[PDB]
Amino acid sequence: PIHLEIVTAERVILSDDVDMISAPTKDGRVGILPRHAPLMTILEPGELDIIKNGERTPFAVSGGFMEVLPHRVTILADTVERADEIDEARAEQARAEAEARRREAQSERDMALAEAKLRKEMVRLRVA
Amino acid sequence: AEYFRDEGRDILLFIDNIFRFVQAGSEVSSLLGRMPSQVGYQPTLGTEMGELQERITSTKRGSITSMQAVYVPADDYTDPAPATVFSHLDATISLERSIAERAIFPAVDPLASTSRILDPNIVGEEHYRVAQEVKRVLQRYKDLKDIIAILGMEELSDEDKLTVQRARKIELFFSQPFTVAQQFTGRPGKYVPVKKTVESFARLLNGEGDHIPESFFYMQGDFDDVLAAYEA
Amino acid sequence: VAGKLKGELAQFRDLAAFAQFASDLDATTKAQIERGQRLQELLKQPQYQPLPVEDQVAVLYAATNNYLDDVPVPLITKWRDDFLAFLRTAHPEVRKLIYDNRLDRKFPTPEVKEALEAAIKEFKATSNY
Amino acid sequence: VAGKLKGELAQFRDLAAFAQFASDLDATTKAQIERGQRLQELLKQPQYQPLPVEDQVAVLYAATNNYLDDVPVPLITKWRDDFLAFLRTAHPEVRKLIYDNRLDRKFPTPEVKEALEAAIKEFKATSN
Amino acid sequence: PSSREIKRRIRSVKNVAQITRAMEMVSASKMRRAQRNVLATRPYADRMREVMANLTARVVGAARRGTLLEKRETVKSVALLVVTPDRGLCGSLVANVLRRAGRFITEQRAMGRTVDVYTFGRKGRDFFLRTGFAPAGEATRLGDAPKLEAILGVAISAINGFQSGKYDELYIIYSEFINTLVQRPAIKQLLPVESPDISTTTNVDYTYEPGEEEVLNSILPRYVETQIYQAVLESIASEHSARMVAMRNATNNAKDLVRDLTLSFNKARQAAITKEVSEIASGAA
Repeated sequence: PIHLEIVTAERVILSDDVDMISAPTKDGRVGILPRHAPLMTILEPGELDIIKNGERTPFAVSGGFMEVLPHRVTILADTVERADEIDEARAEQARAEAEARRREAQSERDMALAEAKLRKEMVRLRVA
Repeated sequence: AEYFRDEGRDILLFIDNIFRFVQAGSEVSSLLGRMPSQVGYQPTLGTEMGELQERITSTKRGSITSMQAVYVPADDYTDPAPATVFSHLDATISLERSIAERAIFPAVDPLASTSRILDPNIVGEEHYRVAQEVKRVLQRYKDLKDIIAILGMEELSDEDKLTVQRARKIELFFSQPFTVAQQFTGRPGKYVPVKKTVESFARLLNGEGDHIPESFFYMQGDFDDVLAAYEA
Repeated sequence: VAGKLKGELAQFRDLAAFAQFASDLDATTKAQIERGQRLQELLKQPQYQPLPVEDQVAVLYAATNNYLDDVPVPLITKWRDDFLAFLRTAHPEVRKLIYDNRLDRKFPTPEVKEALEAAIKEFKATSNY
Repeated sequence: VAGKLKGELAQFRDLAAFAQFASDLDATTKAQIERGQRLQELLKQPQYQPLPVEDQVAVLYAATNNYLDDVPVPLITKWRDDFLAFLRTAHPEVRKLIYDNRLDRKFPTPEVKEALEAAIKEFKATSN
Repeated sequence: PSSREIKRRIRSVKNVAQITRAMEMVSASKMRRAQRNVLATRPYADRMREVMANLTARVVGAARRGTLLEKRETVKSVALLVVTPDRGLCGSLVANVLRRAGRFITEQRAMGRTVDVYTFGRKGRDFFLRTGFAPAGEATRLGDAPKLEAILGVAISAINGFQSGKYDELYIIYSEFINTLVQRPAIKQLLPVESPDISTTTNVDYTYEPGEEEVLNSILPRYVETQIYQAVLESIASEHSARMVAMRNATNNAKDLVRDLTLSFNKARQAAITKEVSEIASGAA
């Protein structure tokens, strides 16, 4: 029952309440319980585990930090990989997620805006 | 119409597409062999338009007031035909297709429609003030149409969202039940006096009726009528 | 049937400048765009091929209802031709029913509505595009 | 000699639309716009100074064969004037040779090709 | 001015007005998603803001105030970061930041500090190459929604210069998003700072597990990267807003030009009729 927040530089991953966290701190793996003493650690490439009513969600973390206040836990992990929620099999959000941020963002749109530059530029001299 | 005007009565003369009268005059002049004026118009364009539209005057005995439809050739207003028509005009009403697409039968475009008599020295200071304020708020709404379409309602700031809402309510307020369309629409027509219109629009602009939504203004008459409709 | 068609075509025309920017658009704006493209391709017609009134109303009811969305834009004309062939051969009864009550003030009310819906569903099930 | 002139000038006129606005064009387009400007500055002839056929042939051969690429645009007219002074004084024989066999089916014969590229190279080495 | 050339001009400008209208509407759509990314990154950047305040308050001794946070004396070399849109048509936004960055170098060179530049985006990269200040490190072709990994190619190089003593100070120039209509250029200091104002600095004593110095020496490189990433994302949002304003002005100018051209075309249309009605009438007699 501690306000855990796996926050990444791109987006917030979790903000729920969690029983226990198997934090892989640089000095050594540490567990966190709802009333953990104040703490501030450094993570290393490994797997970070969350216990939610007996359910273990192994978010792979290649590095990051961690601030463990008595009431809330923050994980400013730089990157997350494995995730029982999606992982490799059943992973859907990540699937075509790039296109979800490409066809209307990068892919196509880069050309889409280039077409606007083209057809506008070519008619710019034609009106002169 | 002049027989009835000679009896002191007030006559409305409706001329449909006065431009067709101009074109008929041009064709007659070409047939007679006269030289063609600018844009192949009759040389006597001014005199022909003055023989007409000069008997439409307000005399001591009576008055003839005319509301004439005008076709603008190729939408060219400088065109000497609409130019000579405009030289003899006092009020312009611009019915708009977009306004009529929404179910507002009196689809008069307030911005495009003007009138010479709308000055303080005749219609009174209050009428001029309320008309100018309505024009200003509707012009602001027209300017902000593109902002609303592109960015949305949220980005538009305060003290202007109120103006946009008031402009929408006031353009829905121009709807008015017609005493000739009560059979088709099942709504009795309402005759709104000019003073009642002025006071109702002033009381709509000053802040009253702001809580009332855009509805209850649609096909209504005076502001007291919309208040009663809101209460019921 | 044609009121919705006219409205949707007008909406598509008002957004003709965004057609090449279809990727970066709102979902409703996109949907309007491919609906307009489908309708415009439907209006395309060959020469010396006049469609009787029942076929026109059936096809435009199919298009106005969200029934041709799955069909790709370049295949709309083929879909329409095949649907008329289907109604002419497999389902003469629905065509006769549409033609018989084309004058009803509330045309969609009669059972003709369900008959036509069943015909569209059967055709879309049998054929693939 | 003038076929390449006409083609390059036409393509430069076509690409002037991109030249007016775009500054991210590749080195190929930049060099091609530069060549178009070279040719246009070459055509800038003063008044009452006609150029005989051999002189125009020599200048156009020098320009269309990349011998003029390193010359900056503002000095191309002066370069042409100096080159004509060179041929009129240093090598009258190359002008006589060019004018003598200007009617042969294949004008760029190795004979005319030499003693002309040599003259251009000598002029380039001596000045600038 | 022959009533047919003007028709060509009207058609051309109308095409521009349609294209420029389309570019404005995507710029708003791009700006909306650009605002969301800045908002999404806000909790991550905000989280280290108080962590900096909580940590730097504990570490106050000048002897232990080394590495990135070391406020060096007698500054000699200064490096700056500039972020610019990859594509033009943004309006005065690109010129504003280059004027800001261009004028900023003047004071630094006036006080005697040599200056080096790192550029984000092709607009900034090309301007400094032409001027002469060749950028030490550049990062172009950044998408509308870049990830923090993209800026590591430059942020790491900038920080490694500070640790080695090559750069005595670091700055960033980015387009601040004051409003959807105004995007003023902004200058920010990158050198690690003491407790930003006050953020839970009191009643705090984190038992830093790997060591107080170890945490500080590893969180400062990440904090400055977050500041650069936050500036890049804010600049991207400001770029699309600036493009939206420029296209809206261009569309308004295009529509005004069409009205002017249509007014001129109508005069040429009437004059053509008068000319014909004069020759035919003269030819009749």
